[PDB]
This record gives sequence, C-alpha cells and structure tokens, in this order.
Amino acid sequence: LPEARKLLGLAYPERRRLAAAVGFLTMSSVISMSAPFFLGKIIDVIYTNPTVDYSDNLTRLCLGLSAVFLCGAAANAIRVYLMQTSGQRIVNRLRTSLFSSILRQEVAFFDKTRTGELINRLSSDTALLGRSVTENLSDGLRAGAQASVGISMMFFVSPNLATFVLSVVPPVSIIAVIYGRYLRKLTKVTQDSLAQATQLAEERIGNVRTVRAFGKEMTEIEKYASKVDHVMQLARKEAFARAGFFGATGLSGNLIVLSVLYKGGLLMGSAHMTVGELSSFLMYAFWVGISIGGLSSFYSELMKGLGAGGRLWELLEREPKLPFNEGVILNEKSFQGALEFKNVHFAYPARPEVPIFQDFSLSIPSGSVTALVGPSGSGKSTVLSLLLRLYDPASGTISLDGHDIRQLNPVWLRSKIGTVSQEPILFSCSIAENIAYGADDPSSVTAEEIQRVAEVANAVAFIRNFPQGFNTVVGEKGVLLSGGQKQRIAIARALLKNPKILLLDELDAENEYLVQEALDRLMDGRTVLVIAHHLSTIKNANMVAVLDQGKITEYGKHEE
Amino acid sequence: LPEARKLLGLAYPERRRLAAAVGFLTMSSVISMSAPFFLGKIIDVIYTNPTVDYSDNLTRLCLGLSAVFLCGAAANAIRVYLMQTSGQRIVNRLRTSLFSSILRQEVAFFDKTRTGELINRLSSDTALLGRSVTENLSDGLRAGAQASVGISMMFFVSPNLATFVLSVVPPVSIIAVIYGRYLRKLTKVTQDSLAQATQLAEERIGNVRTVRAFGKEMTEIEKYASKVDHVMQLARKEAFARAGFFGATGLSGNLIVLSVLYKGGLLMGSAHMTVGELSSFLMYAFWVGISIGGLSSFYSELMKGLGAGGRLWELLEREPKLPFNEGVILNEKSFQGALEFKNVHFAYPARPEVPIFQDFSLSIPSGSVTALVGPSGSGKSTVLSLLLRLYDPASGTISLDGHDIRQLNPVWLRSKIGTVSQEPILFSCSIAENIAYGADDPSSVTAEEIQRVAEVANAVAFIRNFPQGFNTVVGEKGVLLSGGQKQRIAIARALLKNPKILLLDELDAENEYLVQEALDRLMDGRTVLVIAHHLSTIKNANMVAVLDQGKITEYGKHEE
Ligand SMILES: CC(C)CCC[C@@H](C)[C@H]1CC[C@H]2[C@@H]3CC=C4C[C@@H](OC(=O)CCC(=O)O)CC[C@]4(C)[C@H]3CC[C@]12C
Ligand SMILES: CC(C)CCC[C@@H](C)[C@H]1CC[C@H]2[C@@H]3CC=C4C[C@@H](OC(=O)CCC(=O)O)CC[C@]4(C)[C@H]3CC[C@]12C
Ligand SMILES: Nc1ncnc2c1ncn2[C@@H]1O[C@H](COP(=O)(O)OP(=O)(O)NP(=O)(O)O)[C@@H](O)[C@H]1O
Ligand SMILES: Nc1ncnc2c1ncn2[C@@H]1O[C@H](COP(=O)(O)OP(=O)(O)NP(=O)(O)O)[C@@H](O)[C@H]1O
Repeated sequence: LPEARKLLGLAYPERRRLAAAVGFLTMSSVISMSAPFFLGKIIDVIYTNPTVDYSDNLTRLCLGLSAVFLCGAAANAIRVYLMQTSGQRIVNRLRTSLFSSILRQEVAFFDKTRTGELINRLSSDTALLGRSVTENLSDGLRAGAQASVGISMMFFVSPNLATFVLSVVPPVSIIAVIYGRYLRKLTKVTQDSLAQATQLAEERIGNVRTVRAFGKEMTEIEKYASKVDHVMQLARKEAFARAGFFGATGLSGNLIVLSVLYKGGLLMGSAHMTVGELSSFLMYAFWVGISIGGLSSFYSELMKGLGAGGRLWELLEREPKLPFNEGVILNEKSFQGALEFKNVHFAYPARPEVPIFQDFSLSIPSGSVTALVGPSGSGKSTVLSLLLRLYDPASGTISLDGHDIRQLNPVWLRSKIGTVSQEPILFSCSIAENIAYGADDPSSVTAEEIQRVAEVANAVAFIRNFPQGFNTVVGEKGVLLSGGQKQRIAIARALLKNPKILLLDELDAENEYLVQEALDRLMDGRTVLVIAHHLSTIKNANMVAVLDQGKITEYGKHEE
Repeated sequence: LPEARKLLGLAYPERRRLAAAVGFLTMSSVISMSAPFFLGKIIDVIYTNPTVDYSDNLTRLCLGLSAVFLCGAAANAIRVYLMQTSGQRIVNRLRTSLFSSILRQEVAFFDKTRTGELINRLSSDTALLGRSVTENLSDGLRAGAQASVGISMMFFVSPNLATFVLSVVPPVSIIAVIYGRYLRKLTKVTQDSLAQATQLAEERIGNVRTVRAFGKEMTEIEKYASKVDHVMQLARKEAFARAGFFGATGLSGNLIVLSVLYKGGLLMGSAHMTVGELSSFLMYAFWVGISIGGLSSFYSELMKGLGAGGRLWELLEREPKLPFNEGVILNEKSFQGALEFKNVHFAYPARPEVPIFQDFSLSIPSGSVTALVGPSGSGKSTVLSLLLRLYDPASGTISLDGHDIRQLNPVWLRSKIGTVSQEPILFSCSIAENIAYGADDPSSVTAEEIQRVAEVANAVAFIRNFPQGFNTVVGEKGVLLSGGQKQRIAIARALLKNPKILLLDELDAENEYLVQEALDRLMDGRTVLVIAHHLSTIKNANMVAVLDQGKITEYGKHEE
C-alpha cells in the first residue's frame, strides 16, 4: 500500500490514456468472452437438429461473429497502443528524473557506486517499472476479468459439469502447488552449488598470478572439477523431480478433459448438453486455465517491478552529502583570488584508512604562481579535488579571501577555478564542442570566439590542418591526438572559461614549446597552483611548497 | 556443417541416452498425435447417431484413451529426464574442459580479457551449448514431427478442408512475414537510439568529475533529455506498427477458424464431416499452428547456441603464447641459484606504448642478498614478473646459471622461486590451507608440517589465539588480519615451498619485529632479491642496484 501510492502517482500524469485503454480493454474482453457462446451456437446450427434453413442461420451467425471479431481486434489493438505509449511516457519521465538525481550527487557517491549499476538502473529498471504500471497492469486485469467471466459462464452453460470441475481442480491444484514448492527447493540447492563453483572459478581466474606463482594450475582445475561434478549430481536429482512433476501435471490435464467429455456426454436429459454446449464449456474451461496462468505471470512481473521500484526510489529520494547549487556568491570587489588551507586532514571515501593529507596548511596568494613539489603518490592531485570542493575535509578549512568555501555556491566557486591536466579529459564531440565546454553557456559562444581562443592556445594550426577542421571528432571514439595537441585544446577550453584561479598538473621537443607558450598566455594575470615535475617552472615560480607525509614540510622560493 | 561436426562430437559421449530419449520422444509424439483422432470418435459416439450402446462404447473409448495418455505421459517424462541429464553431462564436460584451457593461458591473456567475460562464458555459454544439442534439439524434432503428422492428418480427416486452409494460410503468412520484417526495422531504430542515449549517460556519469569541474550538470541533463525524448518518439511509432500488426494477426486467426467451421459445416454429402471429424481437423490444425511456432523458437535457440559455440571453441582451441608445462629441468648439481638479466627491454601488453625496462641488466649472485632501489612507479615489481616468466621480454635474455629460462620448464622454474609481497594474496580458505598452498602437493603436507613452518614464521602464537586456530578462515570473505599477520602466513607458505631463490617486496613496531625475525630465518641460505623502502635492509644487503628510467643506473655496496 505505501509503495502502491508511489506507483499510483507515477501513472497519474497518464490517467486520461490509462482510463481510455481500460475502456478499450473492457470492450475487447467482453467481445472475446462472448465468442465461445456464439461458436457453440454455430456448431449446434450445423450439428444439433439441422433444418433446411441451417445454412441461412449459419451465414448470418458467421457474418455476425466476423463483424464482432473485427470490432474486438480494433478495440484490442487500440488498448495495446494506449497501454504501450502510457508506459513509454512514464519511463521517459523516470529516465530524465533519475539522470537529474544522479548528476546532482557528490563525487563520493560515484567513488563507491559502479557506473554500470547506475546505467542498468537507468535503462532496465526504468523500463520495467513503467511496464508494471501499464502493460503488466492491463495483462493481469484482463486475466483476472476473463477468469471471473469464464467460471461464471461454465456454471451458466452447465452447473453440473462446472461443479464437477471445481471438485477435481482444487485438490489436484493443492497437490501440484506442494510438488511445485519441493521442486523449487531442489532448484535452489542446484543454483546455490553452481554459484559456489563459479565463485571459486572467479577467485582463481582473478588471482591467476598467485595460482601460477605456486604452480597450482592443475590443483585448482581438479578442485573446480569436484565442485561442478557436485552441481551435475544435484541437477540430475532436480531433473528427476521435474520429470515426475511434468508427467503428473500433463496426465492430469489430459484426464480432466477426458472426464468432462465423459461426465458431460452422459448427462441426461434436461441437464443434457448439446455438442455446441459442450464446445462452449470446454472453450470457457480452457479460457479459465489460460487466465489462471496469466494471473500467475502478472504477480511474477508485479514483484519484479516492485523490486525495480525500490532501486529507483532509492536514488530519486537521495539527498547529496555535499551541496549541489546551494551557497552565497562573493562580490567582484570581495573576490581577489587568495586561497588558504588550514590544518586540512583528508582520506578518500573508498580507502578511509589511508590518509592523504595529515595537517595540510598552504597559503596561495592572489595573482602569484605557487609550485607544489613531492614524490609520486604523495597526494598532490588531491589538493585540486578539495579546492574544487569535490570532497569536504574531515578536519580543517579551505578559505577564499577569508571566506570559507563551504558557505559559497560550489557551481559559482568552480566557474572561477580552471584546470589543465597532463592527460586532459575530452568528450567524443567536435574540437569546437570540447572548446565551447569552457563557456557558462556552450550554445552562446560564436565560431569567432572558438577561433580566437584556439589562436591564443597555438591550436588553430593543427586543428585547421585536420580534414574536418574544428568539426573533427576527438575523444575516445574519435581521432587520436598527441599529448601536446590534447593540452592545447584543454588550454583553449580554460581560456574561454576565463578563471581567476588556475590549477596546473604536469612530452617531446616540438609539442612542449607551443604548449609552454600557450601555458604562459594562460598563466598570466591568474592565481596559479602548479604541480610540477619540471625544474624550469619551479625556478620562475613565486613560491614553492614541498608535500611529504601529507604535510607542507618546506615553503619558500626555489633558491631559499 | 563444419560447426555441426563440432556439435555432433560434443553429443557423441551421450549417444546412448540421446538415442533412448529420441525413442521415447517418438512414442510420446505418436500417442499425442493419435489423441485428436480418438477424441473425435468419442464426440461422435455421444453426438453423431447415438445408439443405446453409446455409453458402453464411450466407457471403453475413454478408459482406453486414459491408458494411452498414462503411457504417453510416462514416455514424455522419461524423454525430458534423459534429454536434461544428457545436456547436464555435456555442460559438465564443457565446464571442466573450458576452465582447464583458461588456467593454461599466459598472464598477458588475462591482462586484456575481463574476468567477468570468462566467468559468463564458463557459466552461461556452457549451459546454452549443452541445451542446444539436447533440450532444444528434441524440442525442434518433436515440433517438426508434429507439424508433418498434423498436416498429413488434416488431409486424411478432410482433403477439401485441408486444401482450403493451405490456400489461405501461405498468402496471409507471406504478408505477415513482410509486416514482421518492417516491424523489426522500427524496433532496431528505437533500440539503437536507446543505446545512444545510454552511451551519452555512461560517458557523462563515468566522467562526472569533468562535468562538475565545468558546471555542466544541468547542461548534460538537458542534452540527455533530448536523446531519451527522441527514443520515446521512435518507440511511439514502433508501438503504432505493432498495434496494427497484432490486430491484423489476431483477426486473421479468428476469421480463419470461422471459415473452417463454415466451409466444413456446409460440406455435402459424401465429403460431409461429422461433428467429431470437425473436432479432429480443428485439433490437428491447432497442433500444426503450435508446431510452426515451435520450429520458429527452435531456430532462435539454435542460433543462440551456435553463437555460444563460437565463443567457447575460441578458448578451447586457443594456444598460450608462453609455454605452460613445456621445457627442461636443470640438475641439482647444474642449478646453483645464480640469475642474470642482459639488456632486457619490456612494456606491459595492456600499455605497449609505455616502456617499463629500457636496457635492464642485473646480475643476482647465488646465495647473496641483492637490494633493488628506485622511485615509486619505476617498475621494480615488473622484475619479479619477468623472473617468474609471467611475461617474456621484447628484447634481452634472463638466464639461470648460464641457462636461458626460456629453455627451462616454467612450472619447475617457479617451484624454485618464492615471493613474499608487502600485501600478500590469501585465498578465502583456512590458515592451514593457505600455508599448505606452498607445498608441491598441499594434500601431502601433515598437520605437524604446517605447525613447524608456523613456529619458524612466528605465526603459531596469533593463529592458536584465534577461536578456530589453523582452521580460521582468512582471505576476503574471512577474518580481517593485520599486515604483519598476513606477511607471517606468507612467510610460512614460502618456508613450506622451500625455494632456492626468494623475491621480497617491502608497518607498526610490534608487527615489524616478529615479521623481520621470521624474514631473517626465511632469507638465510637463499638467493634474495629485495625491493626496499627501508634503509635497514639496504645497509646489510650484499649489493644494491638503483633503477632509474628503466635501467640499472648505479650498482655496488650501500657505502660504495
Ligand atoms: C500416475 C502419474 C501421477 C504419473 C505418471 C508418469 C510416471 C509413470 C513417470 C513420471 C516420471 C517417470 C520416471 C522419470 C525418470 C526415470 C529414470 C529412468 O532411469 C534411467 O534412465 C537410468 C539412468 C539415470 O537415471 O541416469 C527410468 C525411468 C524413470 C524411473 C521414470 C519412470 C516413469 C515415471 C515414474
Ligand atoms: C482489417 C484488419 C487488417 C485490421 C483490423 C484492426 C484495425 C481496425 C486497427 C488496428 C490498429 C488500429 C489503430 C491503432 C492506433 C490508433 C491510434 C489512436 O490514436 C490515439 O489514441 C491518439 C493519441 C496518440 O496517437 O498518441 C486512434 C486509433 C488508431 C488509429 C487505431 C484504429 C484501428 C486500427 C487501425
Ligand atoms: N578516488 C580515489 N579513491 C581512493 N584512492 C585514491 C583515489 N584517487 C587517488 N587515490 C590514491 O591516492 C594516491 C595518491 O593520491 P593522488 O592525488 O593520486 O596523487 P599524486 O601526487 O597525484 N601521484 P601521481 O599518480 O604520480 O601523479 C594514488 O596513488 C591512489 O592510490
Ligand atoms: N599489468 C599491468 N599492465 C599495465 N600497466 C601496468 C601493469 N602493472 C603495472 N603497470 C603500471 O606500471 C607502473 C610501474 O610498474 P610496477 O612494477 O607496478 O612498479 P613499482 O616499482 O612496483 N611501483 P609501486 O606501486 O610504488 O610499488 C605502475 O605504476 C602501473 O601504472
């Protein structure tokens, strides 16, 4: 019921179509359940006491039923369409709403949650939930209605035969359900054993380096063989129980029909059934049988849809631990570009036991180039993650012109901070689209504006030399670029963004000249914090900071 | 046909069961196809020209048909069992054979191929292939046989009615197949569009750090919304074509049955059909209809099984690029333990553009401790990978006592080399099983032997202090151990292996004493090559080698 209110509100914008489709479902079902009654009359017209006017009755009964079938098909076709489209619209709203919720979450969420799981929840689970309040809902509704009308029509056609069926079917159904539960137990045992053999395989294949190192390849093969030989043993037992069940179920189905023909055939003489009447009863009995299986499948899909529901309401109602677009914007006169780290303590969410910063204090002055030095893996790149507020420190404060960056709007704070990595991330778009990404509105930037920043970044030359120019598709699924080329597109993107604060992370001879010339134009008049591996940039940097054991161990000029 | 020879040979060990199951499939199908003929006789006994002895004929006809149904169910049950078990045995042989092929492959194969893909090929594709030569094969065989007998029985029951059905069904079927192809086109267009919207989502979710850095969260949401709004547009068009098809197909099905009742009903007077005869024809026509759908589904599963086949024959017929158990074994007098690297050039298979070793030359003398020094990420751990022959160098040679390690048996070469990592890999087994892993036969080692190596490795104390002692389950799915505890179990495993060559890769105060005391006992009388981060082990090492830019830049004693 509380989860049903969520599913009712989800189907609510399509209430108009779902009500129309249900109206068309009613018509299609009414025409469909009338068919065995009229088919029974056709059979009796030909085979009860055929008169000379039997062909005249048959012709109007068949032409009449043809028109009803054409009407029923049109009503069913309209139902399927309206039900499918309603689901499509619900899924569409779920997809846009889920993706919006996902992108609003903090980086820490993505650090723990797999991309594939988010994509599967956005593609599979969204489609399943939409289907459950539409396609599945109408399927179970139709099935529930046809069973009801069917049982009612069996008692109408022959109360005696219907009473007999209803005295045989429940005991047999109870026995079959008990057998069905025992069969499910043997299936779980086999599937749990299969999982165990697969877990062993996954562990040894995953750690094949250790298996090889000890020469245990043949030892693991024999170990795995024993686990899958056990699966086979359990599967044979499950196969025997399934064969005995299917045989008993099959025989029951055949003998029950044989009983109805016998019992019905011997009914004398006012409770007697004509061959057409017996055809009505059998058709209605077969419709109840189908409808029972329909309700069974409906429950199976309703449970799958509820399982998908829980996975989606989990992300749709999720609140990010770090603000998305909440905070204050500092004035043009209030913002100078001076940044300060004060006793910062931080460990990544994936590895909280491994500290990255242990009492990290650093003062980056406005308009001055600060060089960050240290060994590989010391945690220099983590400084840029905390400055852009991708994570909040466990202890300590990061301030901009005396104002805590936690009080400010992170979207605005990031618009004033730019970054040029050693290996920049470029999307599978055109060179122009990737450059336009810097602007607050990449749809507002003109072709002349993209060309201007490309000339300053010394990128215009190689870009024009490409067959499609600025429309040359880069990224992973695009044209392979050199480190220097990728960096100059990253400089062009940063130049168009025009940040006050710039963060640099540091190659042949030809590339490194045009890149450093463009980096010079980019660095000028900006607060620069560069993580260096080259002694050339440390030498001309305003101040140098050494990071050792998560703390600024040394501070001052290159010579000092 | 060439792939069919592979599927024939796969079913060949179970030829005896599959022939028995086919024999039982023949009986079950023969009894099943006889049922509409005898049911038609039951109907006529009651409703053609009912005599006073109609109940006597009906009783023996129903009791007779009951016995035949009981026989048919028993024959079908036996078939299902024999078919399922044959498949299970084929899948079992495929699983043991595929896992054997996987573990025999070189490390480079696992570096490029995902673990999950190997597991899915070992669980899903193995089960599918087995099903295709058994369960599916019998399903398509039964379906093919029932259609054949069905059509033959329709012509037997009424040649006139059968000719009419066969003059209506093919034109309608041709039209439906043309409609079915157009419907598949609109479905592909929608599913290709869905893939595109998902690819965009996957790329932006995967690179959420870049999306946030430029404040393009709202920009990507709007970009994705446009892609899924297009999916919805294409899905509505597909929904309209599907509704029009289902309506036309449904109507055809109903009107064809209505035509057969009409045509058949008006058949006069020697070609006339009794109500039972019409029931036979309709039942046989419904059996052909089911059988046509059965052959359709059989082809669908045969193609899926052939697709699975290709994925498996790819790994089963695969030859490892590096020898598995091929080579020569050096004599006890010929082997001293002296190792030499000569102008080794190597780059990992995943990143061949990034060189790790660039003219690497190192001489490790027998019984002497050699310390390897260098910065983090210089490629010191790669030395152990090439020494254990997990990869072969692109240029250069690795020799043992003047003999090229490429000529020797890698399984034997690895039995003489042991390794103790900083973070050792322990399987989710007991402490004793993990220690026993060192021995050439972990089933041969006694409890006294595991206790002896545990006492020497200073591990016996904490192991006995555990609730289950040596039977304490460690690894990922087990009891959490400290770095020192894990290292002492790794020393116990190495002590039991008893290698001539030992490779060490380098922590509080209490752990580091008992670990270094155990490492001392382990190092003694062995050729040791240690990658150090601690100045204590470099100081007492026989010779020190410095690795810078993939080459031994410095060589000699700690003081020198
Ligand atoms: C009266 C109703 C409720 C049941 C009517 C069907 C029975 C007569 C069927 C159902 C399951 C059948 C059994 C399914 C499986 C087997 C295993 C089969 O054994 C083998 O093929 C030997 C090799 C092996 O088991 O691997 C022998 C027949 C038997 C007992 C079958 C005998 C006939 C049974 C009991
Ligand atoms: C004679 C045989 C071959 C076909 C018998 C069935 C037809 C009478 C059916 C099949 C598909 C039906 C159509 C399926 C979908 C629609 C869309 C439906 O439009 C809406 O519900 C408007 C909103 C929207 O399209 O989103 C109007 C009826 C119509 C044309 C249906 C009219 C009746 C059709 C043509
Ligand atoms: N998101 C993360 N979650 C967990 N651990 C991480 C994460 N990012 C980085 N690390 C680890 O933290 C270590 C140091 O942090 P990092 O900021 O990457 O260093 P660095 O100074 O940039 N080193 P380098 O790779 O030479 O440039 C890395 O080597 C990783 O093992
Ligand atoms: N299987 C592999 N495929 C591709 N690249 C790899 C592989 N293994 C390691 N690398 C890379 O090679 C680099 C150096 O090799 P490696 O042998 O790991 O170094 P190291 O001296 O052990 N450094 P460290 O991590 O401090 O101990 C690593 O930092 C990885 O980026």
